[PDB]
Amino acid sequence: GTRITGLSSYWERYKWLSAVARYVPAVPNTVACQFVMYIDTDPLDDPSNISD
Amino acid sequence: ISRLGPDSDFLTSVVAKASTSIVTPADRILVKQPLSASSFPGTRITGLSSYWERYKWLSAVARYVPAVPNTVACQFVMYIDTDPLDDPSNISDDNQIVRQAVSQAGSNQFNFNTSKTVPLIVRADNQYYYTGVDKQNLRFSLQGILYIIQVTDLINFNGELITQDLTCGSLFLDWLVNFSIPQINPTSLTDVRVDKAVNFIKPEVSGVAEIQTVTGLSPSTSYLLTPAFLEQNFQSEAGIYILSATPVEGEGTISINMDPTVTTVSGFIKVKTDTFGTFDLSVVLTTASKKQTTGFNIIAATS
Amino acid sequence: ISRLGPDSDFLTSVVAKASTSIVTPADRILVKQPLSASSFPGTRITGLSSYWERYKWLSAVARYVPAVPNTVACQFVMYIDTDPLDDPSNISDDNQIVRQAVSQAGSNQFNFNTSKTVPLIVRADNQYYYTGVDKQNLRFSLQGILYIIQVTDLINFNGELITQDLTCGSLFLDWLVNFSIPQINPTSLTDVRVDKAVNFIKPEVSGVAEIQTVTGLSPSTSYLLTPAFLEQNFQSEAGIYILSATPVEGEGTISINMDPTVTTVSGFIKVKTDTFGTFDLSVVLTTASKKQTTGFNIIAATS
Amino acid sequence: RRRVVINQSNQSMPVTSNGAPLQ
Amino acid sequence: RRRVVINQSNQSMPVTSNGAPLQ
Ligand SMILES: [Ca+2]
Ligand SMILES: [Ca+2]
Ligand SMILES: [Ca+2]
Ligand SMILES: [Ca+2]
Ligand SMILES: [Ca+2]
Repeated sequence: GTRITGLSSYWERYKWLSAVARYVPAVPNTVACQFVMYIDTDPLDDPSNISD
Repeated sequence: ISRLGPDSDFLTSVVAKASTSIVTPADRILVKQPLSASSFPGTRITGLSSYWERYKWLSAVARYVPAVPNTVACQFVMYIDTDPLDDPSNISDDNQIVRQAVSQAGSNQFNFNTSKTVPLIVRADNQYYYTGVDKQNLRFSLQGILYIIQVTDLINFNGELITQDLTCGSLFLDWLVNFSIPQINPTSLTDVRVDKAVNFIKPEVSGVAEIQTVTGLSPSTSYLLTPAFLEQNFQSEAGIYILSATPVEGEGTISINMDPTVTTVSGFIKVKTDTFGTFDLSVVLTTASKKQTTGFNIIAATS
Repeated sequence: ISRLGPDSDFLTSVVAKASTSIVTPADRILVKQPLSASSFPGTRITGLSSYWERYKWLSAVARYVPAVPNTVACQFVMYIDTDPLDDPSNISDDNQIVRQAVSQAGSNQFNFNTSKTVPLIVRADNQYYYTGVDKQNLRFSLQGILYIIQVTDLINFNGELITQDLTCGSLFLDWLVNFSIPQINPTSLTDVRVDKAVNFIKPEVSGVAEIQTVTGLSPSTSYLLTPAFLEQNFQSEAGIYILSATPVEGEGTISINMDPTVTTVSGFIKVKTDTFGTFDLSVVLTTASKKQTTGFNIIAATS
Repeated sequence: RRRVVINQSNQSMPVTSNGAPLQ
Repeated sequence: RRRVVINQSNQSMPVTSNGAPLQ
């Protein structure tokens, strides 16, 4: 859907030089929950099989 | 000389307490967290701490974030007691324990709806402290003890007191350490946990082993298997429930012998999963007509 | 990047085998030891490997000491195959498997009662192999595999063939690493192990809770308790053997209920010791006149 | 006589103000 | 050879912040 995925299949390789993901909320200051956001660099480390 | 950092590590979740849970002035201490490096089991700083003898925080600024709306209100005071033996728990006055807090240098008070930090005051000299569990004297192994004191009744938006103990935020550490003397520290700082319990299969043929493949576990980690069964009438029909479980890969024999002459409920299976989080073991029953279920517990180290 | 080292570690023992145990030339491979960082559980480099994404051996020399007298002789060759998918386990010529060994760069040829070293030759480019346990492709996370090929039959003081396989030495890795991008790297490698199996006490008066203190464990380490027994007649006289063990500090129960209408062997206890390696738990029996002995395992994470 | 020594056995506590919007 | 052409087939998206008071 993005143009970058459209344009990505017209070259062989890539490398993210700068990549900062910017969370935008859509919620007021009246509900509260704590997130933690990160970019793991290994695409095969999966936290989905942790029992704790 | 092995300087590592700066990084981030989650200490604990702080649980603010209701007004009925506060009785003595000692009950205002929400967290009493030792800031030894070997005191946050499972995190990255504690895993590293078990591979050197000594350490020293060059910069240990503890960063609190809220997990609470801005419509409720309470007030905290937060400090790091550099002496690990000065204990504020025997103070009988409710205001004296919070004047004890703000008098310590490097302290901080804040509303618990915002993110504030507390730095660790360095010593005047160059002293290293030891890692590992606390053996005899706390003044060798602890550099500080983080405190958070609740000074205000926990109110809500509706003008009422919260009646339940509420988790109100989290504590993170922005740490920068030295280390020395690489070693192992014989006490393991990990904790074991019964991961899940799943029953043995019911084989159809007496005395023939059919292989039970179990899934859903973590890939390529070692597990421990001990039997556990609850409320089974083995004498509801004829025969003797004799089970024998062996892994095709690991080591051990789980034996279930429900003969009431000689009872043997013993043994343990050490086996590790494949790359897909599965393993398999040979389940065999001497009397296959006895369909009473028997389970086993999967033991695993979590951290 | 964090450059840790130089340091030492322990890989394995090596068992040189006799003439009869070598039938195929594939049998000459004594050890197939992967020299990834994350492949020696319990050591120091493996514990550190789970706290970073990537590693690279700057200088990783594996060292051998003998544990054998100077009156037996067997020539070894030792090499570190940098390709982890090159597999010498399917070569049909016994001389070709050792020509494949001595032609590897940095290989070393020694009689097995002589201490020698083998250096890992690093890549020409700059590749950071990933840490952690293995995944789909085995060329992403291993820098080398250590092999020791037995090139000559084991011999005695008089020149005759040894007829038994012999554990002969040990391998020690003297290493130097880079690391990068700190992670906690899930699916941890701490294997659990039965510490000891100690049995319950036999109290005098039924329906009474008593304190059984078990000693000689590790101080301030968390354990796990699972019930067990072996070959007991729980119907030797009147009464139903009902037992319940609860800690005074920990969490959980143990239930030994040998009621033949509903038999329950389940429950577990997570309790940690004091500074003396001791703990205590509350044992109660409904019929203490029945003296059937009952055990319980102690599950502990070894490293 | 009387002398006025500036005693230097104290420490500060500076106050900062903020405040959250509704959204 | 290798050459590094600054490709000019993109477009920006600048982020602005605000926030409403209670009154
Ligand atoms: Ca990763
Ligand atoms: Ca120590
Ligand atoms: Ca103090
Ligand atoms: Ca030590
Ligand atoms: Ca990884």
